[PDB]
Formats: sequence, structure tokens, C-alpha cells
Amino acid sequence: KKDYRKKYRKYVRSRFQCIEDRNARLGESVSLNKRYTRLRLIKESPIKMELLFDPDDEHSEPVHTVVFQGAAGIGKTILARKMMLDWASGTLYQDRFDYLFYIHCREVSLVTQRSLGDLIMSCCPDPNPPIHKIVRKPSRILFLMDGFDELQGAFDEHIGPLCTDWQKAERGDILLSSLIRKKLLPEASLLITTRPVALEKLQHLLDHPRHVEILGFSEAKRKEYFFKYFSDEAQARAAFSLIQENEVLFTMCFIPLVCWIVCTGLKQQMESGKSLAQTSKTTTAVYVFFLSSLLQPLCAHLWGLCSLAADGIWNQKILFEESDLRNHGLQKADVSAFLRMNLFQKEVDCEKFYSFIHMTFQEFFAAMYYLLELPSRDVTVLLENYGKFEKGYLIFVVRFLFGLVNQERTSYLEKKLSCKISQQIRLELLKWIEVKAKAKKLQIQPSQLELFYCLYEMQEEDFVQRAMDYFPKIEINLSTRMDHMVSSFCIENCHRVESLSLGFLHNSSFCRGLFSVLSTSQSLTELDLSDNSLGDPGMRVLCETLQHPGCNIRRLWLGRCGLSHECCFDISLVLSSNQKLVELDLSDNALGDFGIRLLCVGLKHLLCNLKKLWLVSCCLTSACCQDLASVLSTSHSLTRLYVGENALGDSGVAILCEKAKNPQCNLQKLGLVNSGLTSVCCSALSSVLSTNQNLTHLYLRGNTLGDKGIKLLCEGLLHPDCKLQVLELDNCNLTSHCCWDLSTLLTSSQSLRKLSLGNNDLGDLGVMMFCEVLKQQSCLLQNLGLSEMYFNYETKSALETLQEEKPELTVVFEPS
Amino acid sequence: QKALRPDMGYNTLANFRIEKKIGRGQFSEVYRAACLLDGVPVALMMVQIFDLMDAKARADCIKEIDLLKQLNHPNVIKYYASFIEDNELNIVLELADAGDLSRMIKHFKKQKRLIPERTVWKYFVQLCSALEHMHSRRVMHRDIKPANVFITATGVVKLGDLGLGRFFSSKTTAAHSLVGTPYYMSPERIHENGYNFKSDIWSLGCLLYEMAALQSPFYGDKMNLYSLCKKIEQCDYPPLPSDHYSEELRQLVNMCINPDPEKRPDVTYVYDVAKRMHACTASS
Ligand SMILES: Nc1ncnc2c1ncn2[C@@H]1O[C@H](COP(=O)(O)OP(=O)(O)OP(=O)(O)O)[C@@H](O)[C@H]1O
Ligand SMILES: CC(C)(O)c1coc(S(=O)(=O)NC(=O)Nc2c3c(cc4c2CCC4)C=CC3)c1
Repeated sequence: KKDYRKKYRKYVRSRFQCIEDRNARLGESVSLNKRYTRLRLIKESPIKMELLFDPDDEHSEPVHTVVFQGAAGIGKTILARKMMLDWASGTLYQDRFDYLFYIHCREVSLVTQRSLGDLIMSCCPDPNPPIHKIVRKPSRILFLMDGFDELQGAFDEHIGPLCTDWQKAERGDILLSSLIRKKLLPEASLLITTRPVALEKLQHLLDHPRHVEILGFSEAKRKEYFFKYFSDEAQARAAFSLIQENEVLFTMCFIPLVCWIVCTGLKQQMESGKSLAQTSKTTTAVYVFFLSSLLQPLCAHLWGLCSLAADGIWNQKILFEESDLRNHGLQKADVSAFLRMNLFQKEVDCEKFYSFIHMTFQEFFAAMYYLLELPSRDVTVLLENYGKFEKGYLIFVVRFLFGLVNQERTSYLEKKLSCKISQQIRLELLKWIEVKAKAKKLQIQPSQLELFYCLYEMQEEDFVQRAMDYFPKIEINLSTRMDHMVSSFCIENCHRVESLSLGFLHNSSFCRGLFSVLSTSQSLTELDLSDNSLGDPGMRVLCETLQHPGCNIRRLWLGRCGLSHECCFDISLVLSSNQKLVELDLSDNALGDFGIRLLCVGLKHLLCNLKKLWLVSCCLTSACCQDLASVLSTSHSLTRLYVGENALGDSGVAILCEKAKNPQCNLQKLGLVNSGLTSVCCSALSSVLSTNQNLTHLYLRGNTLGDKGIKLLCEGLLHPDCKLQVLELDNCNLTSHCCWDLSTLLTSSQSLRKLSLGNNDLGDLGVMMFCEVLKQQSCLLQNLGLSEMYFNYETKSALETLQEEKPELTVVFEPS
Repeated sequence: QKALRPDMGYNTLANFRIEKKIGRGQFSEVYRAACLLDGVPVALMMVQIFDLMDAKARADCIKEIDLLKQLNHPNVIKYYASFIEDNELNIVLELADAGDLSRMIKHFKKQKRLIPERTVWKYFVQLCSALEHMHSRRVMHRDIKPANVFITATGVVKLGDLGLGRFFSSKTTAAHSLVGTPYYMSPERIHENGYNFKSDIWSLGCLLYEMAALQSPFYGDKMNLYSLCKKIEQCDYPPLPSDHYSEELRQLVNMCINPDPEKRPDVTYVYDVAKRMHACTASS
């Protein structure tokens, strides 16, 4: 008359009483689960650990699978552990699930065969649980599989024999896939935590996942960690003051693992009566510092450890036995030394294996191996397998290698490294970068930003400045402060970048640094900041940096950036002093009549060399044409103006035309596209065409001129002083009635090079008419549009005939 | 103008006011109109099937509209009503005249600038969502290309079906040498072997390529149907620039444009990829 749910909950509460998940916790101390600091969780408002599987907003679609992602050191596993405890304590999902099964990815084979006994191995001590009873019932259970990227051995997604029926034993990879795809024990819930890199081999298995990103600590939380870590506030204050002084390390401490390493190092320094100095700048520096502080107080075992680490990476081994330790010459005294020192763990949770305190450390040691004085010791093979899941991606192994391979070497064990090798590696890394820099990747392993992280770690100007010569175009997607810092460093030392594309993501007026760096670039030509949340506050900061004498920016793209009319003030201030900017795109913003009126001041201002200005879809009305027309008259430098997709009706155009008409205006192109114009505006346009010989491209597509408008426009175009080369007439509500006048134009004008006729009812006869007349020594060189038009056989045949008979018409374009 | 009749809902043109024509198909015309009952701007699709089908043949067109009316998604053009009066078929659709993908592409061409990958995924992922919705209900689009991809002022993608009345032109394929745009058609559609769901994937891949390249993968100068078909059958088209687009984007295109009809990915796969890519370049 006893249940099992209670027995298990007690077991779970018992096993997860400590974060360290073991004994020998730095003098057998208590980890204290209250030590847990809340991590920021953002749904692909903050998201709670609770309600993760709840139905969505409409049709109440339930969630079976929730996938968490984040960088190593963020706390993916600690979050899962906290979750297991809160549930066992009856506070989290205590109503939703009867059992939770927590399984470590590093503890499960992908090569051996077994039944789904994982639910038994992870259960209370009872070797024979009611696995066939309520525990068997799907939807009443949730599985927690953390460290997908930590899975050891090759793993495939293309598995035919997926295998359902938990009672059946099968290979671990198949078993895992079947669970992930919800084929085994379907309708059960599953929570996965993984490094973003492993998404490449996970997304294929999810069907309909919910995604949450796990972020690191905020400034406030970083402070809490120090004060919760150091129970003596006097020590916490010293530690906190020290991290505040070392701003770079403070930034890196957003990752809990990093702040832990720092705090652990400081704790030792405090215990030893040291000054508590901490001068680390890079991730490598931190790891070297830690190892030095722990081990230097030796190389005989360090070499052996490095060999072990390297072997474990290549042989996909995380959990080592006494026989493996002996194989690397590690036994008894040193093994013990690294248990009293917090370098290795003994996996005391029903296991007899030894492992690294963190996977990053294993990679650190493996990286170290290559530089000392035997799976290979080659760098080429190491780099070749960089993109391979099967080798663990080797991301930290390489990143650390970059930091370790430096001329600015230190002592303390580091003297053991061979400079001959370091020099060989350095050269190979440069060649590697040149190759990886040529082909953009977003979610692979190289990723542009990732290369910058590697360059950042290798704090050597000669190396980095040379490496940066392979990035003529830089495209980045910054998220956190650490990304801004790294980007600023790499860009500052770049002398060969022409195009910068910043895909700013989320978590404004803090960016600074990067813009301060961009303004000092000597090669940067184009700055593309479109399609991101560069709201006015960000634009103001950018504008301040854009006034720097050395900006050298020729093109600035600011499309759908969410700018308001207010930003035009700051832009005007840039135009008034920045004599380098040539092309400015402010399209897709809310820069209404007031905003443009301000911009007109900057445009009229002397020394404004802007030649090309795009103002498409800027919420303008005809009212603003009064000021813009003055710009055309006043500013000799502006030649290209695009104001389509605004409320500039016939009256707006007439205003612009009155000034554009003046033959001393330099306007060359008019983007009067979706302006809502009628045949009435053609009078004004005609006057301009017959007067201003500087106009070469006129875009009227999107208007509704009809045949009357064409006739009026033609009268202007047929004038001997009309120099228009390209005319764009897409759906202008035209009919076949206008074909006579267009026909006349085609055999009358001399300056016309292209007549683009788009989706309008020109008619079959209209086209056939054109074919006959265009043959009569036409001056046209380009096509005649005719897209999105339907023609009959004879018409199509006649058009094709024209294409063959008159090859000087390089393009004609049939719609077929 | 006929008097308003609220009691007949949207089952009569008496309750709508046409302001202008907005497009034209070969089996239908498309008008811009406002609803006189509630002031809502709508798209009116006028289909003339009476000169093509009798009362019996016309029945073949019922299933298509009855099925389309069951769709309900923020990235799909909504169907409100359908009726027959004055010997004409009238379908009331959600209006999306703010702009479209075709206009966006033309804009980028004029600027001589390529669409940032972060801006490609921004719209592409939305289109994929719309298609997932349709396919999960076993609804095929059969005409995916910029012409039917509408974009709101807020940058929201809505997939329409205006096309050229392809739902009606199902038994008159002889005319499709002139009616249709065989740049988005798979080899199977060209061979008239039937249009499967994987053929929407082909056309989706084509669209993605076109956005990235600002041109169709099977475009050419004075290219006739014969040569066009050969290029399509051989899956022969220029690659996208390695320093402008990610490898993953190119792989997605390569998987979608697969001359082997059984080797294309489904919509769910493509959508999940688009989401994961977008999620890394998704501006806030
Ligand atoms: N949210 C947190 N609150 C308090 N301490 C934390 C937190 N996250 C991580 N830690 C600190 O970082 C150290 C390592 O944490 P952890 O093992 O979870 O890194 P991890 O990357 O999540 O491991 P894994 O890769 O297997 O998920 C812990 O010993 C602890 O001191
Ligand atoms: C593109 C990007 C930001 O570099 C990235 C995103 O995700 C990864 S990760 O999967 O390789 N994890 C990590 O790099 N963790 C990690 C980081 C730093 C320092 C340390 C760690 C682990 C402990 C020391 C510096 C930021 C990343 C990398």
C-alpha cells in the first residue's frame, strides 16, 4: 500500500542537495543550493522555469519538448539541477509531472546497446522500480537531457530503425534519437540543454520544439555572486573591488564559470596571505592564472595530464578509470593532488570514474598538450576536425591554442612550453584564418565573430593586424558586452575592411566603443546599419562619432531602423561637417515632413557633398516639397533623389518640378515612383524634361497616368532638348490607346536608351506595332519591359522575331 | 450602386464599393474595394468561369475554395466569403496593398545593393511559417513567387493566391505555355506529372535564391521555353556569393532546388532551419 512517487522525490531531494554534486567539496563544505543565482532566460518579458511546457497563445498548442541553449559556463546543467530539486521539493511542476528523469549526456553510451533502463539507473536505489506501472505512462513524466553537445562518440540523425518500445534493447544513438523525436514513449515531455554549436545536429530531430536562451549574469547578479561566494563580507568587498578594477575580466565574468574560477583563485590567494593580484585580460589568461595558482605551489604530472586530456578528446572519453590514469603515468599521489586541488572530480554519484571539473578545462589541457616538449600532436589534423561534432568541435581547444601561442609568454609552468612549436603553430593559424575568412558561416563553427574571439585571445598586434587583412567585409551580430569588446578590438586593428555590416541584436545607448572605433578606421567605406533597432538614442551616438575628422565614410545605410523625425537633427549636424559622406539611405523610417525639413538644412548647408539621397517610404507629404525643392535649387552636390512611396501627389511634384526645371539644377535621377500621380503632373514633368538637360533617369512606375499622361509626357520627351535616357513606366494604368504615342516616341526620340513598360494593358496590337516600327533604325538599346503581360501566339512570335532580326536590341524581354 | 444589404453578409457585391482595379489574371480580375458594411478594405477577386465551364464542370472549382476558406494564419491572406451573382464568381479576400516582395527586390536593384542576410531571413522565415500552416492541412499553394508575397507597412509577410486563377485553370494546361511563370516550376510541373507538396518547396527555394541574387536562378537573355526547361531539368544555375551569404543559406537552396523530386526537404524542415538562422540574426 505504498507508492513510488514519494520514494523518488525524497531521493531526488537527497541527491541534489549540493551544486558540486559530490563529496570533498573544498574541505567537505556544503555547496548550499541557495548559492544558486538566477540566470536570465529569454524566450526565442522574462520566461520562468515554470510554465515552459504550457500551450501557446492560440489553438492552445501544447509543448512536449523544450530546448535550452547557451554558451558553456553559462549554467545549463545547474539550471536543470535546480529544476530537479524544485520539483522534488514540490514547488515546481509538482502538479504536472509524477516523475522527472535526469540523465547526463556524458554518462550515456552511443555505441553500446541497452533497453531504456536510464529511467532505472536514474531512479531511487531500488533496483526494481514499478517501471511497468505508472512510471510507464507517457505525459506523466519529463526527461531532462543536459549537455547534448557533451555526448561522446559519433551521432547520426538519419536513423531508419528508430525503435520504439522501451522494453527493447538497442544502440544508444538509436535510443537517444527515438527519445528526441518523441517516438519512444510519445507524448512524454523532454527538456534538452545544449551549446548552440550542437544545434546543427539537433534541430533535425525536434519536430516542434520550444526554444529558450540561457544568458549569463547581470552586473547586479555578478555582485551577488561575489558576496554569496565569500561569506566574509570583508573578503567579498576585496574581491569585488578587484574585479571592478579589472573591467575586462568583469565583462567575462558574465559567465558563471568565469566568476567561479576568479573567486576560487582569489579564495586561495586569501588563504595563502597573498596580495590578491588579478591581471588577466583574456579567457586563456584566466585559465593559465588558475592553473598556475593551483599547481605551481609539477610539470611531471602536467605533461601527463595534458596527454590524458588530448587523448580523451580524440578518443571521445570524459570519464576515466584508474587504468587510464596509469596509462598516462598518473597514479596515486598526483591523482590525489588533483582531488585536494579542485581540478578533477571522482564522479562519486554511483561511479568510480574521474573527470575534469569542466569540459572547458579538458579542452584547455588538450590545447596545452600541443605546445609542450600521443594521439597526434599535430595542428593540421586538429584544425581539420574543428568543424566535427565527432571530435567535440574542439572550439576551446583552438581558442585556447590562440591565446597560448603568444610571444608575450609568462612563467609559472608556462616555461615548459616549446617556443619552436609555438612559432610553427602561429604560422599555421594565420593560414587557417585566411581560409576560414573566405566563406561566411552563421551556425557552423567558424562564424566570423568566432574568428574575432580567437584573435582577441591572441593579444599580439603583429599577428592580429596581419590576420585582419583577410576581412574586406565584416559582418557581425553582436549580443552582449563581450561581443562588443571583442569586435572593437579586432576592427580597431584592421586596415583592410571596406564594408561593415552590424546586425545588432538585443541585450542601445551603451554601444559607444564600437562606433568610436569605426570612426577612426582608415579603410572603412560603407557602413550598413539597416534592419536593426538603431532608434534615435543610438543614432545620436552614431552621429557624434560621425563628426570625427577621420570618419572616411562614403556610404551610410539606415533603412528600416525605426528612426523618427527627431534624428534628422543629428543627421543634419553630421552633414554640416562630414565632407566625406556621398550616399545616404533613410528609407523606411518615420521621417515625416518635419524631419525632412530639418534634413534640408543640412543638405543646403555648405560643404555638404551628399550626392545620393534615398527617402523612400518616409511618411512624407506634398507639403515638404516646398523645402526639398529649395534643396534641389540650392545644393549643387545632390544629383540623385528618390522620394517614391510617399504622399507626393501632383501638387508635390509640380513644386519640385518648378525648381528642377531650372536648367542650372544638377538633378540626374528622380525616384517619383508610388507618388499617386495622374496625367495632370505630366505638364510639370514635360517642362522639366524639355528644360533640364541633366536629367537622365525618370521613374514614374506606380503612378496612374493613363494614356493622357503618356501623351503629355511624350510631348516633353519628344522635345529636341530632352536628354532622358531611361524611363520607367510600370503599371501606370495604361491601355493600348497609348501605343500610338509610345510608338511615336520610339521612332522619334534620340536620347532615349531604355523604355521600361511593366504591368499594363499595352495590348497585343501595341506590341506588334512596336515590333514593326522599332525595326526602323531605332536608337533604343535596351528592352521594352513587357513583363507581366499576356500575349497570344502571333504576338509572341512577332516579338521573338524582333529579338532575332534586330540583335542590336541586346534585350527585348518576352514575359514567357 | 446597389443598396446595402447587411443581412446577406459578404455574399453580394452590393455590400462592397470598388475604387479601382488592382491586378489582372487570365481567368480572373482583381479589384480594390471597401466593404460598405464595416469600412474594411478588401481584395475582390472576380472570376469568369461561365465562358469556360458549364454548371457541371464548374463544380470542380468548389472544393478549391471550400478548402482555402479553412485557412487561418497571420502570414496568410484571409478568405472572407465567396458567392455567385450576375453570372460571375466573386471571392472576398484580405487586402494587402501596402507593398510586396517584388517591389522590395526592385528597390534593392536600383540601389545596386544586396539584401543583408539578416534581412533575407526576416521575411523568408515568415513565408515558411505560412506554408507550414497550409501544408499541415494538406493545402498546396502551387504559385509561390514574389508576385503573391505581400508585405505590410510593419514588415509582415502575407501569402496570397491571386496568381492567374490556377485553381480554375486545372484542365486547360495547353494554355500554360503562355499562362504562368515557369521559373518557379519544378521539372515535374513542367512535365505535367502532377503538383506535389515538394513542388512548393522547389518554388520556395527559387524565391530564396532570387532574393539573395536579385534574380531568378533560371533567368537568361532571350531564353525560350526549350532552353529554360533544359536548364531546369539539369538544375543548372549560378551559385550565390560565398562572402555575402552564409553556407547554411546556400545549402537550404541546394536542398530545395533538387531535380530529383523525391529528395526535396519538407516544409517543416525548411521552416525550422529558417527559424534557427533567423534566431541568430534576428534584430530586436
Ligand atoms: N546560476 C548559478 N548560480 C550560482 N553558481 C553558478 C551558477 N551557474 C554556474 N555556477 C558556478 O559555475 C560553476 C560551474 O557551473 P556549471 O557546471 O553548471 O557549468 P556548465 O557549463 O553548466 O556545466 P555543463 O556544461 O555540463 O552544463 C559552479 O561550480 C558554480 O560555482
Ligand atoms: C560567438 C561566441 C559568443 O563566441 C560564442 C557563443 O557560444 C559559444 S560556445 O558554445 O563555444 N561557449 C563559450 O564560448 N563559452 C565561453 C565564452 C567566453 C569565455 C569562456 C567561456 C567558457 C569559460 C570561459 C567568452 C564568451 C564565450 C561561443
